[PDB]
Amino acid sequence: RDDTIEEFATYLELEGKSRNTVRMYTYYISKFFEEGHSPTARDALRFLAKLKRKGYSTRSLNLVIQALKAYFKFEGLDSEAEKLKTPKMPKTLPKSLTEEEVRRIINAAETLRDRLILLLLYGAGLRVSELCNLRVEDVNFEYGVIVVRGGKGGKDRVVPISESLLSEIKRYLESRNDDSPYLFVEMKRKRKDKLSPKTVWRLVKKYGRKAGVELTPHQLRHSFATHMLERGIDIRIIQELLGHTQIYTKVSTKHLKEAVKKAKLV
Amino acid sequence: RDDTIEEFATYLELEGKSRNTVRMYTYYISKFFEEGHSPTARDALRFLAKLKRKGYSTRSLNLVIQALKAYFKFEGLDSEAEKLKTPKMPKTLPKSLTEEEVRRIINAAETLRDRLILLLLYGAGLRVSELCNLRVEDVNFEYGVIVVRGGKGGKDRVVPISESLLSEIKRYLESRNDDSPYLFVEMKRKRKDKLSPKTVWRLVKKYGRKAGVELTPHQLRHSFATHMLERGIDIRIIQELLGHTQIYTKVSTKHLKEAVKKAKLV
Ligand SMILES: [Cl-]
Ligand SMILES: [Cl-]
Repeated sequence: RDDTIEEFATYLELEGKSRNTVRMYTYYISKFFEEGHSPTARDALRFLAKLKRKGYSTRSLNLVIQALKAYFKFEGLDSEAEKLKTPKMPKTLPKSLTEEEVRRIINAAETLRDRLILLLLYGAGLRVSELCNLRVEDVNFEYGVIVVRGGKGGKDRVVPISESLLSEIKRYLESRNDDSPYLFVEMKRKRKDKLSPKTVWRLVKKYGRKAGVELTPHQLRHSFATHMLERGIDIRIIQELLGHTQIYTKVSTKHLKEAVKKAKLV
Repeated sequence: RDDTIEEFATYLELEGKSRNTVRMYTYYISKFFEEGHSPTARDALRFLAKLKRKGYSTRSLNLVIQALKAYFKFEGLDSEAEKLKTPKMPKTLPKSLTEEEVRRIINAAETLRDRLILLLLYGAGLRVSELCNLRVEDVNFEYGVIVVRGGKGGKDRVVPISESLLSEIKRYLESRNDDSPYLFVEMKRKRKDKLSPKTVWRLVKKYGRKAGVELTPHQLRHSFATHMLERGIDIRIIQELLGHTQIYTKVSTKHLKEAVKKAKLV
């Protein structure tokens, strides 16, 4: 019942936690279960915002959050554990890009590899790391989708793509003399390892310049968002395709079909 | 050369970083490369402790650390990236346990599963999470070792074990009607999932009480350390076996043989 919390505290002592932090965590954890909250990511938040309205600092909230998170790891509930991430400060973004601009950026590609990167980042709206990490095995030709591996503690995801894109991928894969798992690779002294985010970033500004726009990888993911919506795709599916509980997969390949996104330039 | 850093900053803006934090990171990163330091975990530290001796706060150092770490992820150098962890505050531990005490704790086991847990935590000195996560595939009967999977960003490791221990494992595995990957499992409504750290902790106090000692999982890993050394095994190998650049594997199985650790009680 409570002897657990005594144990949780020494747990933290041994993980190198400061005896005052331990004091604090233990404090809030006890309080949490005193209310009657249950060991989930929902009751965490329904406990946290009560504090917020009661007037608690940001550093104070951040601490409570991380206290709960550490506890969940201890209970072993690692599902509920990563759900608790302190939502990032939302920035406003540059104006969304147009079809004309996207066309000019795509068409600026020196190589097919570069082209496929751009086309994926936008036609599939990938994050830079999803891209940097996407293993070629995840390009599923039978269903005509990319599977975007769920990251450190996220969820797997399935982005349908066109035959046109699936074609260029084949063409490009045929052309690959290496044993690297990854869809994209950069040449080094150590021939053929994985892309960094720096590299995607360098590469995106390159073509951004040639097509005459100050550009970033995100700008492509975001125009994906915008245009999917301009086309008349309900915001929820788009919010599905993008990641960030009615889901489907033959509807995704269907609605992404009607969008004709990538096709409307290649 | 430097246009990278401009890009690194917007990188952080988009990851939701505060424009002042970005100011700071960028500040220190520039400074780092101004010295002439090279993008590694070593020159990070040879840069950090210079600051420390120049008088920089803890929160100030922690910030610089995390600035570099974020940058490395961006360069894609994820090798050097996790090497930089701010070393945990070292606690002093309870007095090391004796052979007699270890025997009494082992022998207190209700079930074979419980016994094997205790015997591993001590005879193999595992961390609680290494234990909670060890997949049964990693029990290598041909070489007579456990392979301890390197964690989130650590390194794989190989702990030799006795035939006696390898025996009980077989016996116990024969007795397993489930399809869970893991060497140890706990019964729930959701029959046969993985152990939490709470569970190992509950279980260790149980047998700790029966044998009459206030005990923790770490106390077992630590007595492993002590006794390996009492026996005359050079501290470096022990420091190898434990994890936390001359390495070997037929020397580990050899020296761990001479220790007769587990044998000296079962
Ligand atoms: Cl279809
Ligand atoms: Cl041997």
